[PDB]
Amino acid sequence: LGDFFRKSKEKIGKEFKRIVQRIKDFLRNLVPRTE
Amino acid sequence: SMKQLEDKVEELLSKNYHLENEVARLKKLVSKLEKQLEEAQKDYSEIEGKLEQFWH
Amino acid sequence: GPGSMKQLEDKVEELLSKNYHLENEVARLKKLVSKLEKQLEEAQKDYSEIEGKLEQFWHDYDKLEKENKE
Repeated sequence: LGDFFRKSKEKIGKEFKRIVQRIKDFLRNLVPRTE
Repeated sequence: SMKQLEDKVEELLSKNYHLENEVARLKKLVSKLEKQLEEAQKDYSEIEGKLEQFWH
Repeated sequence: GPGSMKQLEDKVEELLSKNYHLENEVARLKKLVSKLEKQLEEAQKDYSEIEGKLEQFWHDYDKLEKENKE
């Protein structure tokens, strides 16, 4: 498939960052009064 | 000349013989590279599958 | 004479036409080989860049878990 590796590199970057950000949102929600 | 045309027949027969064997080598290399690109594809999709397996 | 010379001239023309097509096929297959080699090189280069980024994240998270264990 043409541009499979380009599309998949984009998909891998978007999905991993989505996992990192949702862990970040979850942890931030555990500490409502952090500074 | 007759000798000139006989020599070019033998010359072309020899060149075409090696060109046919070169085409055979190049098509086998293309086939080898297509399989290597197919394996690289599975390695990419394997990372996608691992990232999907986080949500469930 | 002209008869035997015609058989040779025909054979040269036939072998020349096949020679030309074979040379076009060799030049076409070499371009495709170099195209596939560059695609494989770029796919392997981007894969290692993806790999290193994921390794660095795991490494940083590993030290985080160890420091937050005690």
